[PDB]
Amino acid sequence: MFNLFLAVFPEIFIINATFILLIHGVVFSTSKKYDYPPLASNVGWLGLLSVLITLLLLAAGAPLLTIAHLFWNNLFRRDNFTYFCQIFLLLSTAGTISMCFDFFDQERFDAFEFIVLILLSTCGMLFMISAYDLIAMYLAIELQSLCFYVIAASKRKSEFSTEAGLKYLILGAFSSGILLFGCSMIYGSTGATHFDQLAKILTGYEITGARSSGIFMGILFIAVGFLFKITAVPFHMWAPDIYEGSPTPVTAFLSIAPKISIFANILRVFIYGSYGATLQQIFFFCSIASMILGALAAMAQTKVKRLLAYSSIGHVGYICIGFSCGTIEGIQSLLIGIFIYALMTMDAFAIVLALRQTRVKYIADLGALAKTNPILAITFSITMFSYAGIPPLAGFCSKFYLFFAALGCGAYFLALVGVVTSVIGCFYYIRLVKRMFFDTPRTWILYEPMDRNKSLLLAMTSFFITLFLLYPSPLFSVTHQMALSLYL
Amino acid sequence: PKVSEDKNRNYAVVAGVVAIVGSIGWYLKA
Amino acid sequence: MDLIKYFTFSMIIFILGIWGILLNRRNILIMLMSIELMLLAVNLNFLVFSVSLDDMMGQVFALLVLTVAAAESAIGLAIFVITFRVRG
Amino acid sequence: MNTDITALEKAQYPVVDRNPAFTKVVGNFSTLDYLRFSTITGISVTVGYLSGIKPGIKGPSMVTGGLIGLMGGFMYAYQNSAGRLMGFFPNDGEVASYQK
Amino acid sequence: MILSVLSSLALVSGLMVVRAKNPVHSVLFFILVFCDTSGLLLLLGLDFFAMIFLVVYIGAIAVLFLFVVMMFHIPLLPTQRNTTSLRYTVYAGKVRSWTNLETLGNLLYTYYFVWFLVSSLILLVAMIGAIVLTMHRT
Amino acid sequence: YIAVPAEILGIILPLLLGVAFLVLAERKVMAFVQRRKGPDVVGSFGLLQPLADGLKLILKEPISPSSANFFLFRMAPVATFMLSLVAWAVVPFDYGMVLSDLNIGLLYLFAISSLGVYGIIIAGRSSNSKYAFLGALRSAAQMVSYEVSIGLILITVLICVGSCNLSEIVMAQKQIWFGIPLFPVLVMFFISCLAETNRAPFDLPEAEAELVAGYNVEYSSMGFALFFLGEYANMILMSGLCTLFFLGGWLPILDLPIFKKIPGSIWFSIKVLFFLFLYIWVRAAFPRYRYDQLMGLGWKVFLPLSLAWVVSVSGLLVTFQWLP
Amino acid sequence: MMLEFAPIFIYLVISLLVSLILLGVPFLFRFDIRFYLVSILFLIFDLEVTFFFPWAVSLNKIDLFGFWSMMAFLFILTIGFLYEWKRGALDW
Amino acid sequence: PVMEKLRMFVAQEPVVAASCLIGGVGLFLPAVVRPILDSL
Ligand SMILES: CCCCC/C=C/C/C=C/C/C=C/C/C=C/CCCC(=O)O[C@H](COC(=O)CCCCCCCCCCCCCCCCC)COP(=O)(O)O[C@H]1[C@H](O)[C@H](O)[C@@H](O)[C@H](O)[C@H]1O
Ligand SMILES: CCCCCCCCCCCCCCCCCC(=O)O[C@@H](COC(=O)CCCCCCCCCCCCCCC)COP(=O)(O)OCC[N+](C)(C)C
Repeated sequence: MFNLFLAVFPEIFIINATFILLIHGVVFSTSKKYDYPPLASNVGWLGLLSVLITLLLLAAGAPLLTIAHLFWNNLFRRDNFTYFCQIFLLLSTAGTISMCFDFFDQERFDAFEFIVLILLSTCGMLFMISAYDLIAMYLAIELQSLCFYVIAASKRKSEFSTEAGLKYLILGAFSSGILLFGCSMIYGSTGATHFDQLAKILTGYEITGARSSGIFMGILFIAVGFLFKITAVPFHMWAPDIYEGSPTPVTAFLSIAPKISIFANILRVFIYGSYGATLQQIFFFCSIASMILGALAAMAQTKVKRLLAYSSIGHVGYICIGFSCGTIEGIQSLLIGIFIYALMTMDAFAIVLALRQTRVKYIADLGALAKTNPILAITFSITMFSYAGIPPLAGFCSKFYLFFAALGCGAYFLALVGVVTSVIGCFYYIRLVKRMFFDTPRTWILYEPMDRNKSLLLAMTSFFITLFLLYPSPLFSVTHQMALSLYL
Repeated sequence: PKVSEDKNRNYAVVAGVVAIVGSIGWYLKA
Repeated sequence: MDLIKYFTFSMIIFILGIWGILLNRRNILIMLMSIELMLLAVNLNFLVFSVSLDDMMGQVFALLVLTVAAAESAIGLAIFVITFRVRG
Repeated sequence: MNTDITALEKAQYPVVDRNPAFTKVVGNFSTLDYLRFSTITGISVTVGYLSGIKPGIKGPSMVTGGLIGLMGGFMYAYQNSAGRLMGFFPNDGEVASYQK
Repeated sequence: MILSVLSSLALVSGLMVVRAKNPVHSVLFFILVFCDTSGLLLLLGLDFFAMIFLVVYIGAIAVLFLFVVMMFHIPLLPTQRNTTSLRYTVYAGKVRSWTNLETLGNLLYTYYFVWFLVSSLILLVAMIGAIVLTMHRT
Repeated sequence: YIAVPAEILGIILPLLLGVAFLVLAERKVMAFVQRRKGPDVVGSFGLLQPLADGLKLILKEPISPSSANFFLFRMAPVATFMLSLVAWAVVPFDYGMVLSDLNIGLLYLFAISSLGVYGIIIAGRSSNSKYAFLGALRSAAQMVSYEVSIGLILITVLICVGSCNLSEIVMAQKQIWFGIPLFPVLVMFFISCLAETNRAPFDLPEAEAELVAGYNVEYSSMGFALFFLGEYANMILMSGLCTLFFLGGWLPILDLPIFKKIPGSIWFSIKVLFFLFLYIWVRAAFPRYRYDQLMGLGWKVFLPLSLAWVVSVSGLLVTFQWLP
Repeated sequence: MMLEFAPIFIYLVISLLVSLILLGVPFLFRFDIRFYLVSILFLIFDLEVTFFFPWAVSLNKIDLFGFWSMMAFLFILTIGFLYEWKRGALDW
Repeated sequence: PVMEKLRMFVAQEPVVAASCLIGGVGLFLPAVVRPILDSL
């Protein structure tokens, strides 16, 4: 009876710790004895400890978590792919929550509900990766969606935060409605909400032999909703505004934690529920458009957060290249690109949060940064080059293997567009470089020193980026095992 | 000048000592 | 033929909600009603499909969708009243 | 309810009490399980104390961290003990205990 | 013919929702849309959902919207000559026939109980979010 | 199938005259509690007094400019009155003395009660006043708040019987009423029905709405009286709900097979009028309750306690396998 | 089994007619947040009632599992309501 | 000891203490009494 729950401890524990943190915060934030203490950093440290403990629980249950798989079959199906995806998403969440501690006390934002909502959205993401049915898929999407709608509008003094939160709300609600309408007809035309039986009724007959106007258009609507979820061009109506308006730690959690889970979800849907080979076309054109428009639009931006938003869109296109070529190498390149992009995004947002102590807004404020803090300047330049794809760094390997996967399937146009978009993409990255090493403005902005957690995370990520090409075997082997575990 | 007199901080110190001892035993026994 | 009528009515409600949310970029109130209309149309799709196939996975998920609809409406009006406090 | 606890990937190691009761696996805790439980609880208590000095809540933070650490360490020890009895873990001790 | 007029009136109300002149009348037609929808579900044979639509949509969501608005201002061909007499009724299964409520509750809380707890977590997210944003308490 | 309208009129007209005589009973009982007689001159014992009141109200000039869109103000009384009547289409008087035989008929009652909030809201809004609308809104918030306690108590009742059908609920009370074990739950349900109709010490919202304004709004002569009629019909309905659920709906109270001459149709009416007498007694025995503490009470002493009662009933029934 | 709603429809039509004939007799002769908060709490604690309704009726069929799942649901909403209580937003 | 604080809490909040007591009874009956009567 109780031992049938050995496969859900990494989630039951995080829920219980979330409840304990919420209770402790609400009890001791209104105590007159301590005079309404600012227990946001306390709740944040306890939440980081809880995330570490549930990561330890998840890591040591590799032989476990596959028991009572018949009992849990209707609800979720977790396997080697799900195990690694969860163990990486939880690490990303831990890093994000760790690098935002100074944000709580530097600008006096002691709202512990931020941390509990991070934790609960992370629980929703952990549900999403294990989700193996349309209903659980949609519910796990909605958990993180509502958590982020609440969190984005948390800072209720700036017109950017509120308007960005409202735009995110409306766009996410429309995307969720589109996706749910898509799932409704796939249920209607076949029954069989479960993924296991959805991958068996559609494999029997190809879409070319006979045309089913329900399943095809439901699959199309599901794909459209998912592309809205990851903000893939042309479904990028407000994403730069969302990333600019939202608070910096929120945007740090976004574009890493949500995208990983949504991409795992899209992998599960694409591999099983798609046998008509009609999602190759929708991913093809949309990824090409994302590549081109991200490369051509990030060069015209003068702020920092908008540039990171458009770089995220471009990297989403680069990763989506892997969906068009459906092979083991394509999925391997996709997952490796996701991993490298997650590390580089964490490093870049650590940079942005570091200069947030003095309210950095534009790209010209970080002028002559090689004089005040040379080592931070070097770190930022290295991270920017890693974004660019320069060979002697991580990020070049991901683009390399994505191009290899694209050429493996004979999508020769994908390789050419990838090359040209990379060529333009590196240009404005180097443009960012010039204003930060070479030309010195008349007025210099002075940045106060950083704290230990952000510095440690930044140093670890910087040494990972530079020295990745020396020893990349473990990542490649993890990714090859994960790609094959979708079937066996 | 013989007792710490802070019965709350003492528990933290003994808990930290227990944590260090447990970590060492974990490293050795396993 | 009543399944066809049901599906067409729900689809027209769906496209009408899309129509409502697309036109007025500023009302911010008609958008929430249009989103509710979209959710309503999808709920009717699920329930009608469940009745036709004599399968229960349609009504369970339709009932669960109401929690999402209510939560989205609550958060939407919270953000709306926060936004309105700035102006006027 | 109909419950069937059958892992997709079978245990590579000898299995004893394929469906162990809660009381027995709690009673199967070895010295390593107690050590890891203790170190997890101690780390959690220390973090709770250290973090909650700036807000001023030094004791309540200790209690909250202690509760979190107790729950996490107990879950970890139970998982290890179960996986030992289920046969997923090296379990070289109670396989010998079973024979006698 | 009951389905046609009800669907048409619901469609008209839904159309007037999005092209309304003032938010009050928009919400008023928004209520009528769900009234007609619940009637349609009642015709479909699902009495439980038809009344949950009153309890939730025009019981709490419509009241919430109105509160906010108050302040802050292949088909088978119709030939049926020889089909109304070709209905084969299997009497087995009519004995001990459950309703729309017993059947739903049989498997909502027992087999698919994870999704139920996920919906609970969604409700908790909504409850927390409505408080963090809007507590001025000045 | 043409027999239905006769039943509809037979349910409607006695309800209206019963509302009139319930107003008369209110006046008479409050008079007797205060050592008075009340209306005695008209008729024999005041029995013709409501008729004189009605003929007087009709024979007066109607103040109906409505100072507004001319539509929403005339639809609010219609909506509240039709709702307070349609809530009566499911009550199982004795055995076949029920108009509609809904297989749920209880979630239906909850839905109908919850829908009876828009009437007062649009009455307040349509009545262009800066305080009448606000008072109507506070009253709506009060009813909305006590609806959840009503629903939890309904769930408590529904757990024991096991089926939503109202007739089966009374059928399940052959052994005992459900009022003997659930007496705290019965008190809670009485207080919630008392506070959800603004007919109690839980009254202040509307009481101050007239004190500070004097109802200097578009006050129709007897078009406004439909609110009063609907409120008293709701009084009668929520008086009968308590004797449907917690008391025996029509079963004899404490009876040996001797007093079998009388039918079950009056066993229901006697309990209904007893609960109405209790309503009048509570009104003329307690002082009014402030809205500041009204909301706090309704949210902090009834929701947690009713939830605890739900939990306890469910746990006790499950433990000993006493479920239906 | 569901023909018993046409009587409700006819009753509603006749009640509307009676309301009309009752209203026609003489003719023939600024913002508060607390309101939003109470509405939100009502919505949240009304969804739980809509979830309770299938649980109570079918509670016999499900023993010691559906009951405990509903208890977990209640515990989650009780944690939510406890956070609601201490933070304020519940008194005036 | 905890008894003084618990009793002071019960004195100040009667409804909350009563609700907790009845809920604890209703949760203790099926979690403790039920297994021991299951085994007769
Ligand atoms: C030739 C040389 C050869 C080599 C000689 C070898 C010698 C071996 C020496 C080992 C030293 C161990 C070092 C481990 C150090 C750990 C970190 C120190 C932790 C510590 O702040 O102290 C206690 C707390 O307590 C624990 O939070 C948790 C307690 C953790 C620390 C307890 C360690 C006690 C171990 C006792 C072992 C006895 C060993 C005896 C050695 C002597 C034998 C002769 C005092 O807190 P507190 O509130 O007054 O103040 C703190 C403190 O100021 C800062 O952390 C913050 O700024 C402030 O906010 C506040 O948090
Ligand atoms: C059991 C099921 C779970 C129950 C909890 C679930 C809900 C979560 C609630 C978590 C928050 C609860 C936090 C309050 C608990 C009581 C707080 C407390 O005990 O502290 C007391 C007293 O506490 C103590 O003194 C010692 C308590 C800590 C020592 C024990 C550490 C915990 C060890 C492990 C935890 C227990 C074992 C695991 C559970 C069985 C107050 O002391 P101070 O006021 O800080 O001292 C004076 C401060 N000043 C100088 C400024 C005036």
